[PDB]
Amino acid sequence: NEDEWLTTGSHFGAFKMKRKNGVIAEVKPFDLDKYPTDMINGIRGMVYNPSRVRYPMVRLDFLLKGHKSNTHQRGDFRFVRVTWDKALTLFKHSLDEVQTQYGPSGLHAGQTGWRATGQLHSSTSHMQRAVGMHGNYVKKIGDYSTGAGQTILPYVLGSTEVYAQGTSWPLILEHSDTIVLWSNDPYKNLQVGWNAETHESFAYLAQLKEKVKQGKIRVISIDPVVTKTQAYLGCEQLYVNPQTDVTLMLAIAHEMISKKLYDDKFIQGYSLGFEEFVPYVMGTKDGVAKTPEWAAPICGVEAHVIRDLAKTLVKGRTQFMMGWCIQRQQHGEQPYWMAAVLATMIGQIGLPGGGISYGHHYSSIGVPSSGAAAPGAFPRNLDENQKPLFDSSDFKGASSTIPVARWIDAILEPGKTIDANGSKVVYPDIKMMIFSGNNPWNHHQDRNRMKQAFHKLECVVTVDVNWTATCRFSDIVLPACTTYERNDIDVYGAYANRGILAMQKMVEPLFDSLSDFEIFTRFAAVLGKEKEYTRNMGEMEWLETLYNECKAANAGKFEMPDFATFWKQGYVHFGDGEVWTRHADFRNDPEINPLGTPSGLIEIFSRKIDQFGYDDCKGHPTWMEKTERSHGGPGSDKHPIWLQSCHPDKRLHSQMCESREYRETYAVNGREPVYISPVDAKARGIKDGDIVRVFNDRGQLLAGAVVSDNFPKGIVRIHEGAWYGPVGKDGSTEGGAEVGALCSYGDPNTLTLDIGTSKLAQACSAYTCLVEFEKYQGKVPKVSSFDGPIEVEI
Ligand SMILES: Nc1nc2c(c(=O)[nH]1)N[C@H]1[C@@H](S)[C@@H](S)[C@@H](COP(=O)(O)OP(=O)(O)OC[C@H]3O[C@@H](n4cnc5c(=O)[nH]c(N)nc54)[C@H](O)[C@@H]3O)O[C@H]1N2
Ligand SMILES: Nc1nc2c(c(=O)[nH]1)N[C@H]1[C@@H](S)[C@@H](S)[C@@H](COP(=O)(O)OP(=O)(O)OC[C@H]3O[C@@H](n4cnc5c(=O)[nH]c(N)nc54)[C@H](O)[C@@H]3O)O[C@H]1N2
Repeated sequence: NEDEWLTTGSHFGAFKMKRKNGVIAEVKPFDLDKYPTDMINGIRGMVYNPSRVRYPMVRLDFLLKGHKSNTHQRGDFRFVRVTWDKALTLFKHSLDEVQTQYGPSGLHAGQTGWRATGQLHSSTSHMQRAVGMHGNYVKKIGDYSTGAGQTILPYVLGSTEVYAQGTSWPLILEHSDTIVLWSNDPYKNLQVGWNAETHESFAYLAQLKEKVKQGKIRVISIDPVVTKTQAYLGCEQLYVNPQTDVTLMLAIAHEMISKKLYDDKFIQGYSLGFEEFVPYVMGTKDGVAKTPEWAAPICGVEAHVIRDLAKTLVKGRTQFMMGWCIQRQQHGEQPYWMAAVLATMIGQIGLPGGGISYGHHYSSIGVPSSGAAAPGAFPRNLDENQKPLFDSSDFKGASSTIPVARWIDAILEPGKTIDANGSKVVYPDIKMMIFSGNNPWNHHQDRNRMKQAFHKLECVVTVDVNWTATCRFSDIVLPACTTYERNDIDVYGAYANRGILAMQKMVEPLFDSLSDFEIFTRFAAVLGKEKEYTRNMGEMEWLETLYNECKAANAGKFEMPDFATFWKQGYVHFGDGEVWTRHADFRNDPEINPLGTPSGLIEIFSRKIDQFGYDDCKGHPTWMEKTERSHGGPGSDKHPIWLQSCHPDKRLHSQMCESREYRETYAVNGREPVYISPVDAKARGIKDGDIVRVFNDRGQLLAGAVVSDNFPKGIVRIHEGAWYGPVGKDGSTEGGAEVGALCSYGDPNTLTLDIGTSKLAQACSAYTCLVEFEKYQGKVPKVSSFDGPIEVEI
């Protein structure tokens, strides 16, 4: 059937779609988008796939025995189907039992993640609002991306920096001589955004490729691996041993002292503490000068190459662009801190195309905003007019808010006391947990340790669109529909604010699935508080209310038509903006425009932190050895290979791994691909296409061989997001519940360690990992990850 195209959008971009034979016929890019992503070929598979959640289900023994069931069985995949009313009655009864027997400290419902775009249907917000109307629970602070970075920068530059707007791309293209990409791959990571992604940044990357060819701009990539960006631009690379970056920075600062290359004016007028740091680099107290000769065998860079780099950074106007990966390792606050110190010693902060950036690889930061106000959202909290059924604040002496990544450690040892960014934290006694809009069995580390911690839980509830590993390890499960099976509203470009889009319903929700609004409105009915929850409005009434409010705010500078007209058009345009320079104000007059630090200047040495007395984070940057390190680091005698689980090029974390046809374009021999170097492959007799087994003293998995020159000796890669699918010793689905079971597909976190960054931020350290690998020789199993549950009938 040939009809008019409809409008919509997602984290991958804005689209245009047409329907035929009652199904979505085809996807086309939105007109204004000139650089779409290849992942546009996987969209249709996300809605029509084999891992779809058909109806509500409850785990066998839990259905039969309630909170007194055999928890050792989680993971075997056997479930029983039930009606919506029965499933909701059970859910509520469980919340009753826990508030009564234990109280608020025994429930954890605050985990967040990459939920789909949409101002009205946002899943995590609907769950928390309804559950709150029942009773309180435990919350968290932080995230898995910039955990350490966001905790340290406020002390140095006076802000988190990572999520702020930066210097405009044009100003950079016209003034920068050298652009340093340190642990940064923007060509690959710019394909997605927080809101509908405009992809504007790709036009500027194209202009950059020109400058590189003409020989007008020099780009240097400091990375242990050859990146996608380096290949696209045709620029150079500087190898560095993984995790040894800090020794290089210290050596560079040593050259600048000896041969007077640092800007003395900027230091004296814009910072504090330089004179307290010098002694360390110079070795006047500890006994060792941090010279290039010293750093060389550690970082893997020759003394003369280090001196050459130093002269280059002061030769012209230099612009630093740091990624996020480097701070996701043990002591991750150090490289971020020491970087800011180098930028200060150079003294080009505040100039167009000079200084340092921590985010030009995220949601098109660098393209100027229109200046318009964006639309509001559905509330995730109770309204001033209401109260919950219970409402107790007794946490039995424990903390009501914990560091995001310490949640497993708390289930394992309640009542323990930990240090945390200048305060004390006490772990609560958790018995029940709720998940919506996130996938814990993908994002956390150490699968086999997580299995032991789960044995101590009484109830686990999950709402998702597909049968993910998290659902596989739950007690009650509820089905939701995709954004293409409902109506919503969203802004175009998280930082651009180019306009406002319309997310129109394409087809009817499949099977027994429901929209997140519907799911929690029914729950509110059980509690007898339906109207209060919804504010007495439906889907379209809510959307119309949010548009009108946005139009009200923008009344002064932007014109907008009425809702009826807007919906028919499917889009409303805002405009372009003017260029801007990041730290120009503080530069012009630091007396008038100080920073948010305690003194108002840049702090190379902080009195505040030094006062804490922490052993693994002191008054100034230092080099400290890690627990597991390659190329001569501790532990490389038994497990020589470094494992990096860098973000995927053809997925958004775990989202899209379910798209059948599209996935089969990169899968190898049924498994997820492992990228291996020629030298290491030869030493083990491995060839392309062979099934490989990667392991260590904590876990084991299977994967497909891919030999590549982009990987140096001693390093392998397996992308984060590959679905966890364990099997027994006989290759069965059910045996997958066993502690120590082999993963038939290849999830990297099956081999990772659960450690805290340092006493300062207590964040994720996933990249500190050592392993070993061999050619798999045993009976080959079938993948259990994508085929859904075993249905048991009573
Ligand atoms: N080893 C290693 N570990 C890492 C990382 C690493 O570099 N290495 N990187 C990490 C970071 S940066 C982050 S962002 C993280 C990602 O996991 P996550 O947030 O759960 O998103 P996700 O994985 O995409 O899963 C989101 C789930 O949400 C569901 N969903 C999405 N939208 C909807 C919706 O509208 N309603 C409902 N009911 N659910 C919805 C998805 O189906 C998915 O299962 O994993 C970190 N961990
Ligand atoms: N296509 C796609 N886009 C996305 C995402 C996605 O899932 N898919 N997710 C997004 C979110 S969640 C966030 S957190 C972000 C990821 O940033 P980042 O960790 O820096 O990318 P990274 O790729 O994990 O790492 C970048 C580089 O860091 C190098 N590296 C890693 N460790 C070190 C080290 O110690 N020393 C040095 N010098 N460099 C190191 C890596 O080689 C990689 O090139 O990317 C978003 N964009």
